[PDB]
Amino acid sequence: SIRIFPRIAGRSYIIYGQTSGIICKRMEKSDNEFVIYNYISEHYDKFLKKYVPKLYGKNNDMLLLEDLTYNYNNPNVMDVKIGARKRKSHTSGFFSIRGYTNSHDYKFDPDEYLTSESTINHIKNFMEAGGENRDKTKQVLLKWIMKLSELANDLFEINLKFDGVSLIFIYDDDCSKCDVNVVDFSRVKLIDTNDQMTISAVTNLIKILSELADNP
Ligand SMILES: O=P(O)(O)O[C@H]1[C@H](OP(=O)(O)O)[C@@H](OP(=O)(O)O)[C@H](O)[C@@H](O)[C@@H]1OP(=O)(O)O
Ligand SMILES: Nc1ncnc2c1ncn2[C@@H]1O[C@H](COP(=O)(O)OP(=O)(O)O)[C@@H](O)[C@H]1O
Ligand SMILES: [Mg+2]
Ligand SMILES: [Mg+2]
Repeated sequence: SIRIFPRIAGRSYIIYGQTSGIICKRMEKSDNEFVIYNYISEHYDKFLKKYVPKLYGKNNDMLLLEDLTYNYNNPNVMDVKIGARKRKSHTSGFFSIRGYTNSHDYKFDPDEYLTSESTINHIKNFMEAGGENRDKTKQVLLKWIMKLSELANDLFEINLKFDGVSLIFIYDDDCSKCDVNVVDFSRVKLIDTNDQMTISAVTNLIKILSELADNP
């Protein structure tokens, strides 16, 4: 009666909660992810409310988090790592696509270093389940750009190093609903300045999505 959550990337044990709208993520290595949710909650509460799934509680080593997929009939999900990797450089220069819904169909490989063209093509791949209605897909891109724009603006005033953090892009097959949020705070660190490397990941994504929203 344990139901494994269909992650798109990561190595962490994630299960469905025993009740609706909750997933349980195991803190495998340390409780640093909980320490960081609590720090952001006390120092950057606005950031937490706008950009981050709700943390409802802790049970031993499990975080009870808002299921970002819960309100969707046919969610498509993409995990894009915008914070630094442990040692390796990013597969797309400023960020790494770690996975998306149906990526096996397009021979996506998270180990593969990509050109600009292949990066753009993988984001186009992720958008294909959104069907042939250009106005509807454009509105999904424009809503993502609206929220990433405000995130990149707000990041200038946040003194955290967002190591390992991902953007979770979600849209419904019908293109009636979409969202992007920040997840995975296990390696976030306190620092004296803002994280310019993470801000460049977001502004590069805003550039790519803008080209897609505008193409003829
Ligand atoms: O740092 P990166 O991008 O190398 O990602 C590495 C992850 O670190 P983070 O998710 O914190 O960045 C590791 O997670 P944690 O020990 O933190 O669970 C994960 O287990 C590795 O498989 C992954 O290596 P890769 O995907 O490159 O084979
Ligand atoms: N709150 C959430 N709601 C829905 N899916 C989530 C949520 N948090 C994580 N995920 C899913 O789990 C995957 C891994 O999440 P993440 O927190 O990055 O774990 P890890 O620390 O193991 O990398 C994401 O790619 C996404 O598919
Ligand atoms: Mg992660
Ligand atoms: Mg992690």
